[PDB]
Amino acid sequence: TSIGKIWLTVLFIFRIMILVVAAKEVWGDEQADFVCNTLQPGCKNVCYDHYFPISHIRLWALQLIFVSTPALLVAMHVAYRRHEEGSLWWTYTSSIFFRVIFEAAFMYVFYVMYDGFSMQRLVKCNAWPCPNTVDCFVSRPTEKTVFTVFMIAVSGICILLNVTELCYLLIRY
Amino acid sequence: TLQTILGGVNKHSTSIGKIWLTVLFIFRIMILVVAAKEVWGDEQADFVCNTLQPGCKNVCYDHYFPISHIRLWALQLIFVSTPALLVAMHVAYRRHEEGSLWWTYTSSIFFRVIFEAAFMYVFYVMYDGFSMQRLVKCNAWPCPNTVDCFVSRPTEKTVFTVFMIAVSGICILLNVTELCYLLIRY
Repeated sequence: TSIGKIWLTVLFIFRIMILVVAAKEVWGDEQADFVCNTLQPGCKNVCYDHYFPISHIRLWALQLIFVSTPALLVAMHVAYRRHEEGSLWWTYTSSIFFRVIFEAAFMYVFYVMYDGFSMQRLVKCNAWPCPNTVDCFVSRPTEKTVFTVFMIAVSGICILLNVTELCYLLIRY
Repeated sequence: TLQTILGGVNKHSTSIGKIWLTVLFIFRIMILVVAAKEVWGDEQADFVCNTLQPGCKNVCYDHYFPISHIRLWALQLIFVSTPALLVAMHVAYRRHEEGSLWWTYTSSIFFRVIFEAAFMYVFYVMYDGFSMQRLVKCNAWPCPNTVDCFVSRPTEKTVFTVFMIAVSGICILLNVTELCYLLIRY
């Protein structure tokens, strides 16, 4: 279909380019420029690890890998089978079903792990060994927000494109 | 081996689009990667503020550079290049299988004008002109009353800012003339 042939794969390269040429160096000094107002040794390590259990760019790297395997699998699978309708139709509809699942799953993780799509300048931390409560300051909170909003919006569009192609087939029956 | 990638998009082009638009495109790409990248390398490492307050440097840098210049140019290049990529993908595949091509083409050059005009507008409003300053005064929390902070390489960043803006302004003028020739023919 026009949407599947063009728009899906165009937006996919769109996400890859944003990740590799632009975003990857916004997050370069994420822990080098974390600053905490304390004299306690080790407070910076625990407080950074508490508020960033996994970095944003590495979630996107994982997400891109997962949503590309169903495309990569269906190509290899048919090639081997043809080396030696319902089957091909079943594989196609299933493949676009998994892609919707993966995109939905990862957008969910972003929301609940990071409490929204906006990054704060100041984080308050009280995990051991830090004393009562310590102020720590994030590096480049505004730029990281801009790319987060960009990446989420593109993913949301990809979900909408997939469901239309899915609806396009079920009505065809 | 980007010759084969460009060669396909080199065709399916008009007189000045086949030559002038594309050469200016590699012109901007080369400057971004070859030269301008090593200028903005230490934008935060060499930001210096005259204070003893922890965390004042982070908020002051983030307040005056909400998004770096190079990553605005990186985004701008990606956006204006997609209409070319779509035209090559959409048309060639159907050519494998006048007005339709005319409608798609004149539409594509309409989006390229919009993106470049939009991004130039952002540069003006966000950074208040095209000249970067040596000194910035910052009073966001947690900084005490008002703090002096100093920018790294202000003069070299101004030169490349002017250079990229001027080239973008030319690309707009080339696109507008391309529109006129197609429009006058009707």
